[PDB]
Amino acid sequence: TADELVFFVNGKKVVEKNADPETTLLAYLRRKLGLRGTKLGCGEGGCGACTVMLSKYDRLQDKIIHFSANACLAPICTLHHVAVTTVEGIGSTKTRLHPVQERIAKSHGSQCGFCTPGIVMSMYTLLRNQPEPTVEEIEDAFQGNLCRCTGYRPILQGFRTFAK
Amino acid sequence: DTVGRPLPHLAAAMQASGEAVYCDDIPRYENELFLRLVTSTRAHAKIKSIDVSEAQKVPGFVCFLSADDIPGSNETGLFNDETVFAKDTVTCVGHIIGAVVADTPEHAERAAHVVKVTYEDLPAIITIEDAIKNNSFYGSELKIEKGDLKKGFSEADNVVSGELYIGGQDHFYLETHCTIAIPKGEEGEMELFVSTQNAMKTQSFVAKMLGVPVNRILVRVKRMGGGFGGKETRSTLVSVAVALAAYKTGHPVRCMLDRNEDMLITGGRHPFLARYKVGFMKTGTIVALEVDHYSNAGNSRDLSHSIMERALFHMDNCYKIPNIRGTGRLCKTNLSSNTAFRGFGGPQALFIAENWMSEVAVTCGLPAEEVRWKNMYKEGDLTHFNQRLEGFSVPRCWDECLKSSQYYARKSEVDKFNKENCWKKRGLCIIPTKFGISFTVPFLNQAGALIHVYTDGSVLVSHGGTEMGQGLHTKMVQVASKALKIPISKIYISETSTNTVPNSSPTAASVSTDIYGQAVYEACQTILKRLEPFKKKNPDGSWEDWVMAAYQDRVSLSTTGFYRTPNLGYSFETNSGNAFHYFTYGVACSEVEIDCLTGDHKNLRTDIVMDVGSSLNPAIDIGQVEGAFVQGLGLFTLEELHYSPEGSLHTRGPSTYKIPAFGSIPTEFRVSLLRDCPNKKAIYASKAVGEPPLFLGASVFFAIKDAIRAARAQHTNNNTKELFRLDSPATPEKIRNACVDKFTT
Amino acid sequence: PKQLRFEGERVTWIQASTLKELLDLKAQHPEAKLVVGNTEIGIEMKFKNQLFPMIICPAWIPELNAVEHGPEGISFGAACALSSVEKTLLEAVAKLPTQKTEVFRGVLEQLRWFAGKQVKSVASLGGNIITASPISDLNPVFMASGTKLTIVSRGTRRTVPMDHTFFPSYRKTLLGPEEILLSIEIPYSREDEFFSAFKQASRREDDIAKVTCGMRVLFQPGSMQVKELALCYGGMADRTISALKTTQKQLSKFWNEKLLQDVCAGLAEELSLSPDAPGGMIEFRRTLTLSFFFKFYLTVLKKLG
Ligand SMILES: Cc1cc2nc3c(=O)[nH]c(=O)nc-3n(C[C@H](O)[C@H](O)[C@H](O)COP(=O)(O)OP(=O)(O)OC[C@H]3O[C@@H](n4cnc5c(N)ncnc54)[C@H](O)[C@@H]3O)c2cc1C
Ligand SMILES: Nc1nc2c(c(=O)[nH]1)N[C@H]1C(S)=C(S)[C@@H](COP(=O)(O)O)O[C@H]1N2
Ligand SMILES: O=c1c(O)c(-c2ccc(O)c(O)c2)oc2cc(O)cc(O)c12
Ligand code: MOS
Ligand code: FES
Ligand code: FES
Repeated sequence: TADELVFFVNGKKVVEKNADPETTLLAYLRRKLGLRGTKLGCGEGGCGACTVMLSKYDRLQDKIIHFSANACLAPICTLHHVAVTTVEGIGSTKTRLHPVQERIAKSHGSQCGFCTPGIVMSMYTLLRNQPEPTVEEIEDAFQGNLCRCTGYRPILQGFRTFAK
Repeated sequence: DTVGRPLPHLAAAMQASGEAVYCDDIPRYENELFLRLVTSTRAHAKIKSIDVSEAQKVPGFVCFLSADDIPGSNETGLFNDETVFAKDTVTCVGHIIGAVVADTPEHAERAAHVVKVTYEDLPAIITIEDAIKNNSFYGSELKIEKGDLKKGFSEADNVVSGELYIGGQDHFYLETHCTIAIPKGEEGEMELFVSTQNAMKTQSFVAKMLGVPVNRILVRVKRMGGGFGGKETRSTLVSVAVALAAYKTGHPVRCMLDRNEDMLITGGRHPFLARYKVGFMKTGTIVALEVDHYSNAGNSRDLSHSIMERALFHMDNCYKIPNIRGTGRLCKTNLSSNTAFRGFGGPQALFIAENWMSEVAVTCGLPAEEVRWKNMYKEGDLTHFNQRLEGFSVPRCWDECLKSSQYYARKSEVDKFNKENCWKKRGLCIIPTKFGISFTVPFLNQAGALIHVYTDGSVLVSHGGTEMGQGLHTKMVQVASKALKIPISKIYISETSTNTVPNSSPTAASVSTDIYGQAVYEACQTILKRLEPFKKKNPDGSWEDWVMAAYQDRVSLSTTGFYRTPNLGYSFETNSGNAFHYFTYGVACSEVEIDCLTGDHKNLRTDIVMDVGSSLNPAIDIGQVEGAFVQGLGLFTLEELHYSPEGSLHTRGPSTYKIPAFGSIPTEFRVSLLRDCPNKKAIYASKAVGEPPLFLGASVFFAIKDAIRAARAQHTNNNTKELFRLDSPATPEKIRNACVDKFTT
Repeated sequence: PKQLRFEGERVTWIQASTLKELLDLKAQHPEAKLVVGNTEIGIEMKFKNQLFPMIICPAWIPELNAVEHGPEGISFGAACALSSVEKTLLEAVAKLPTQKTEVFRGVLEQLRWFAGKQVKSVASLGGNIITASPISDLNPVFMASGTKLTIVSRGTRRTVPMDHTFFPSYRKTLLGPEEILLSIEIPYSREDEFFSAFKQASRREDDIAKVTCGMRVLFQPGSMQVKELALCYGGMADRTISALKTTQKQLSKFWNEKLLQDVCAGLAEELSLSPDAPGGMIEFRRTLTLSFFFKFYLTVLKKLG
């Protein structure tokens, strides 16, 4: 009666045999897959704590496209044949940090740390599309990401390092 | 020795990789259930019936819980004036009536929505104005008075009088309230994982609720994704309900609030109303001041009394006022009980002070910097509460900020922009602050630590303070590393827990570094003294060899450390005794451009000079200054909570409540820490930094007022010495309407 | 690429692979909700406790994703993400004379501080349009510009410029039960045609009382004499409305201080708010309607200098 949902998370095949249409990707990542890096901060698309990168072959444009999305509003049933990247998909203190992770950490851009994965994924996405962005492109990537702790200055300053 | 070095936050790398564990990231037990609060939709009403029929049809529904389920006691809250679960009557929208427990959080959400309550509405009191009209107050009038008021006013060249309102603020910690409760099944024992700044009250309120000794309850706090005062007491609303569910079911139970529940239920900063009368000389010299403060406390006392006390202690800001009377009252209303929010009543009182100070300057037709400077305290001066200002560094901060911000040159250029532009105006203001350091309740100024050295020489530090992003654990590691004379890599802090350090004060009042720093230091000293003989026996040996020798000689490598802040004890009866240990000082200068036609504005530049003594960690301390400043900029310029007339909150998420974004911060944002200003009163000459910078946010508000003043001087009745009321927050609505023109008319 | 069916506790979701499936499904289930970005529906289900037991996701259908550059304008499939619309329009703006991109520029101004990248990469054009929030930032621009909507059901097809009649009442649009929105042609601007858009930058209520507008003026060839004038506002009623009465009066008047105060007089009466109007901020909102027009007035003169 019911079809299989197949997607990928951090390079790994996820085969959901009983997808519920109501299930969000945030719920799936956190509570089925056990990938708790992606956070719930509002559930209404306004804070970006739940930011992940989505990737797919665009039949029209021909290429693979990469973009950021709020996992709190993404129904898993929209993700058939899509590839999800989370904060744990890009680097780890157990293996090696991604440069985006190192620089936000070392630049004092993370205080309580709850917005950090979301902002990391916003910057990371930007770099997957534009490896040499401008300062303006950098500020722009974060219009969907809130931080209550840092006053934002350190985050931009650490990421400015990626421009020119 | 890293003390004074910009060591990054110890957890930042793991925070960036998503490896740092927050409460809801803890894995679930196989049998773990989920709780969701069932809450009042009425501001004031009798509960007639509760019908759970529909909830019971939801897949995975376990139970509904209410006041009848509680084994111990339904009375809770700091002053024992709250219910855990409301019984006959609700007293605010958001008031907790019960909880559903289900097998998934989605099922608990669904079941909670379908719980049907029947009410009979009773008449409600929502506004401060309503509360005053009904004499609906908690306790009696608070008052600080000094000098002769009916002498000062008799003598004053002029007076200014008026009324000012400042709206509240939601904490908007990125991680909302969260508790996991694990029932052990033996002797009422329960272990709780909680996003709270107050593991002591959590522990005590759970035990009281359950009817069980406090020694049965273990509360553990790894870290919070922000607290800001909001998890200092209101975290128990979730914790106690979760404990009850664990007790009833015998299963582990968790709850993390959705943002909308959190905004409605858990309280925010206190809104303040002030009526004031200031008397002054033609010179701008203040001769008398009378201020009556009113806070909107909501539907319980909570911390409201202490928040008003702090307001009263800061109604002077940095100004000497020979004759002064301040009063505070706490308005009892049908709103969620309001609570601690970074600043704890200080920013409200300081804002009231800068508001009339700004009106004094306009009335006398003098430059604002000149009137502020000429009224400033001097070294050795006493405050209105009769405490001496020792090491009063505002004059240095002021002078250095003026110089480095190029204030006088840019003030010229602001004036040129204003004469050359019709429908956009620039403003520029420079504001000081002082903020007193200590809990104003003397008994909270105590701190414990517990340190173990294991036989490999690694050190485990435990102290009563919690980490919420402010880098307290980092600072304690730098302290211990310096005190033990070993590198930071040998030392670890895992968590805060009631079984390692009991009876801890909430992590609050900006004093945590000072008091836990001292506790940690004393414990380290004890360790060094015990190790000293072994050092002498093996002088060219290593830390590890000394520890192992001490171990084998049966010398204990475990110790407590304790600090009690000396010489605190202010009396409202005698208007004497120190209320604070010392003060933290700062000055900010901010420039804005407003759009006269839309009420929008751009923050152009801000320069801050902050006295934090000799910083333990300049990077953390600057980070604290910038964070606090931006929270203050949000309080005064962006964030607005809005209620229906029936008292129900409209603004319940980031789409209707705007905290500062990446684009809200000043384009040029400079922060310097005052150099060569050691503080004899705290650990390693440092000073508390967490809360004192927030009010500097007001510099953006007074820059806005300055720009509105120019817009009015262009388009309305032209009196240079014309005053108008601008409440906080200065939103686009208020800014626009105040730019009276051919369109507003 | 084939049709997928997913079944949960309360909801059936069908991922439609072709236009025919979509139209067939929408005929069979007239009430079905079409989800693309889910940035509206996910909110209605979580926060308004709405239940929609039948969902059709058309995001895969090539026709709902097509970007087409024609003689009259640029046509976007209804499922095109707002970031795609933005990128296509930013590309057209950099390539075409300024006089052909006045509307594109307005759309781009509304898109600027409109959420963040995450929402804009998944929010559809058709989604913002059919949702029909009183405070939609795009509907007033589309209305003011007469952006053309291709609406399709099983068998039948039509193309209507968006006008005031398209939003009859609260959160309703003029599509029949079996119909879907297929594509949206955003027009190039004409010689002597100028366009602005503005929006309020706070807001405290869920989907009311945030002033947002599209403004369009078409002058007689080489004149300052009004031939067509359109002023559409969101945040002023239960729906996107046009100040028809006010603008009708300006037809064949000249663009002068007289035009200004008359429009500001017309706006004040036509769009007047009762003191009990949902969302409050009555004085502010009124003032913005005139202040926005005044900005448009001034910008139109500079664009004529
Ligand atoms: C945090 C955030 C910020 C936002 N800010 C703004 C803003 O500033 N200005 C603004 O205007 N909006 C704003 N929005 C709304 C956003 O623009 C809309 O939510 C989005 O365009 C809806 O598109 P969707 O694909 O996500 O719709 P969905 O949620 O998937 O569907 C929305 C509605 O459109 C219908 N629909 C979709 N496609 C068709 C079709 N082709 N034919 C017929 N009906 C169809 C659906 O049935 C449903 O009723 C914001 C939303 C979020 C979450
Ligand atoms: N990142 C961050 N900084 C913060 C807070 C927070 O929750 N997160 N709370 C503030 C408040 S309300 C206080 S009282 C102090 C408490 O910490 P301290 O005493 O260790 O400075 O930190 C402040 N700075
Ligand atoms: O955070 C604070 C707090 O909790 C309390 C308090 C008061 C009475 C109690 O019974 C209690 O448990 C706490 O006082 C304070 C006093 C301050 O000057 C500053 C603070 O930040 C607090
Ligand atoms: O004293 Mo901070 O928790 S308000
Ligand atoms: S949780 Fe806030 S945007 Fe997804
Ligand atoms: S570091 Fe705390 S919210 Fe960003």
